[PDB]
Amino acid sequence: NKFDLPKRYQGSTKSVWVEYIQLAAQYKPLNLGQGFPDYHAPKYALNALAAAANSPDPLANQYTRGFGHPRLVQALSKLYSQLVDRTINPMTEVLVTVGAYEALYATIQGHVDEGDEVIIIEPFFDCYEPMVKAAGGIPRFIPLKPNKTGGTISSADWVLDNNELEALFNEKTKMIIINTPHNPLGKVMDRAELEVVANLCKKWNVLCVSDEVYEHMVFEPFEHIRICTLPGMWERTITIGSAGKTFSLTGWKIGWAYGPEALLKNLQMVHQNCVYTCATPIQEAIAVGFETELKRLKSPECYFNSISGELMAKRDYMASFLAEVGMNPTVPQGGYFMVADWSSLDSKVDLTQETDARKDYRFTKWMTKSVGLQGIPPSAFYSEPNKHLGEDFVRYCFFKKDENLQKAAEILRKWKGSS
Amino acid sequence: NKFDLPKRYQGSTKSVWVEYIQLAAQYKPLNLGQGFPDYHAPKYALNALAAAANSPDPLANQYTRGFGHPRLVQALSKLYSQLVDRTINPMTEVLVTVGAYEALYATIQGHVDEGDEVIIIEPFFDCYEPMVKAAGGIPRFIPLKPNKTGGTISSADWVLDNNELEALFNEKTKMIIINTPHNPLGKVMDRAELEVVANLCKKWNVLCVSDEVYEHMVFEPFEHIRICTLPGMWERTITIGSAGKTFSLTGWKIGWAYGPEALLKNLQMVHQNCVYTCATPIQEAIAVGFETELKRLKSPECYFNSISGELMAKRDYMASFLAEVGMNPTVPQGGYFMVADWSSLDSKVDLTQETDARKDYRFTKWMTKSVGLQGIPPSAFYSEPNKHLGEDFVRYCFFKKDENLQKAAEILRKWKGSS
Ligand SMILES: Cc1ncc(COP(=O)(O)O)c(CN[C@@H](CS)C(=O)O)c1O
Repeated sequence: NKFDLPKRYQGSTKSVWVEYIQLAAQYKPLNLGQGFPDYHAPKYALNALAAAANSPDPLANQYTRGFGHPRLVQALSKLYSQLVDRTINPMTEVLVTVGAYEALYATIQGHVDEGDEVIIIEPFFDCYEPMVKAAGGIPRFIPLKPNKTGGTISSADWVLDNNELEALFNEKTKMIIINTPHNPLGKVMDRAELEVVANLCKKWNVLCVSDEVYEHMVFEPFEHIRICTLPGMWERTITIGSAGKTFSLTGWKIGWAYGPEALLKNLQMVHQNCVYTCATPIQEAIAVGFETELKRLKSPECYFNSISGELMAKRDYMASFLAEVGMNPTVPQGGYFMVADWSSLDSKVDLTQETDARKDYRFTKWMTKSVGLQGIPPSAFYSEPNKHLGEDFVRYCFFKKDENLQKAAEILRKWKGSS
Repeated sequence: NKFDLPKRYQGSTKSVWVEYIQLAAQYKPLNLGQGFPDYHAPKYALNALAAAANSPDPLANQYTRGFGHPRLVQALSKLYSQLVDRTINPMTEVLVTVGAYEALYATIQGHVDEGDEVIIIEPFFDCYEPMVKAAGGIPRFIPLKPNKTGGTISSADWVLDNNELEALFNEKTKMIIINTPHNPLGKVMDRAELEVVANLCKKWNVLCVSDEVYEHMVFEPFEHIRICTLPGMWERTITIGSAGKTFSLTGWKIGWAYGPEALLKNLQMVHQNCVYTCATPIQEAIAVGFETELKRLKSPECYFNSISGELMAKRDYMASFLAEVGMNPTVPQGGYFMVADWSSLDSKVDLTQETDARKDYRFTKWMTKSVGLQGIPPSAFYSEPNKHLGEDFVRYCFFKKDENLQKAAEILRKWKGSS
């Protein structure tokens, strides 16, 4: 008891991640659970890391500026200044962090004090709730729910109850966390939903935290819209991005938070006495990535532009083979995850020997063991009392080699064909 | 007022690093301030990061294991198992972190709760105090004090009051943090000194956090001795290392904590909801760097063995010109920093145009701007009540090319002028 966790980690769980990493190592299924590319990222980013390691400058591999590598943050402000259509100060309005993860951490620790209520949308990215709780905050959850059922559906169909949302704000609301494009639904919030959240933030003096890591992977004909761009919102928005999702190099763990300096000062105090600085040769390589892209921004071969169409064909392909097998897929407006409703297969599969509390866990582990195809359970992304809303579903990642996609389609075809 | 620093970050100011790194960026001095080499680190490690970037393995640049890169944790287990003369589980008893900075953070946040007292030896590495306060703990300081006044002196002369150490230990004491080799002094703790701490931790059931980043930098004839290897000490010690210091790649920001699984589980939990995981290619490169050195642990060519000999000459050179000039240098037993009392020279400097409240701050600023040589003020390593003890000193880094140690002697020699 003496050396037990401090109180502020009451509800403290292992991530669903570990146990599925262990299951995939044991049975070696066709793995649709990892939210990263089967195959290699754009070379030029990669080449830049090799160049920074090989650099003739002795300081390329020594400590860099704590709030962001200079060359890094100059490029960030260039890219974002054009997209948010104001000039972002690279030195005071941009903070570089150990992924979008540590950006989320600096923000939540910097702006959530004991008892502040933070509004979270379900299904949530996994870190959201434990970070709120560790900061002494109180989570307030509200789920996105399909406004239809059967085949045949879009991530725009998953919506909040507007009245519910409204009643969740009061003079105790410190913060709201919105994630768009949404993990794992793929829902890209349209102007009116953003407008809804914006109008509630202004009323209630709430800080909006905008997790825009999949900013660049919105599918035609949908469009990504930043909430820090809406009226009066700049002053009350921290927007978060990630190099790992921007350049498909998730093992690089560099991200950023941008916003007014008044909001960012809070992150800085947390950051300097948490990690202090980030890796120089990686930030250097990302700065050269951004510089390569900044030269050809309007151009189709810009990775920010190209990546949508690269994914879309796999998006469409997966939605097809999952519908073929008897699921109803939610077609994502953006990103690379797909949520599919498998419940009409529940009479065709034997979950008897599966011991998890939740049926999506049973189903997704049975599928690994029985036919060698791994997905992830969406109920791991809900607050205990709402877990029932994710049990009919499964999460698959389609950022995969065309041949591995085709193998998943026939593992499923041949499972159905007999049964 | 809504968006003020939360209570636990109340009275938070920018660190000396955010301030002096920005100072160094401004006036372009000879930088003997923050610790890093101004010349290349081992070529085998730099080559290993280039290879990891260029790897045909498409997992090389994607997420790795959250508690540490499998290949890395194994190498760290192989080495420290030899060094602690026991079998360290790479899986449960090692955590890779973002520098020793996060290893200290995940330790403090994982083991300090509201009202828990922590013993911090002055002058302390400046992160320790604000981290205990962010975790809700009460720091209790004790100064090390030189026992002779000429000269020149050794860092072994800087000693603790044994009665006044004992006094600090009570039922509320959760944690004591020792740093050996010591920053800023270079003090390596002998067996009596570590036994003195060890016995008191065993008597009051306290947790010893051993920050040993400079473990490979002990000069002859002194020796690095690990506190966890003392009797009954393993079950109550977390030992921290850093690849920035082991390999002289400070811009890599990779460190570790090893200790019993019971005490490490707390850390894993903090790491998990902070950054989640660390850079894959960097950890891969550090793993190969250990695999190289493991093959030759007793070779003069081994960097763990070569680096002392390399720094000792630089340390003797620096101690020589600092003394020569009028300063009273403390000659360090390990590491690459040197404290010198510069107060014999306050008639020979003009601090009247510096804004800082502490004299060593004014001193080190004036030197940077006026003569082009940067050091670091030691009062930044003292608790407020005892900052008067660091005012007369200056900390330099002798981890440089001879030509820049000469450039620095030449700056002091001419600045010594005739007045
Ligand atoms: C005693 C001690 N403990 C932990 C660290 C941090 O290591 P990282 O791996 O870089 O995070 C350092 C790094 N020293 C720099 C501060 S940035 C200096 O004082 O010159 C240290 O001296």
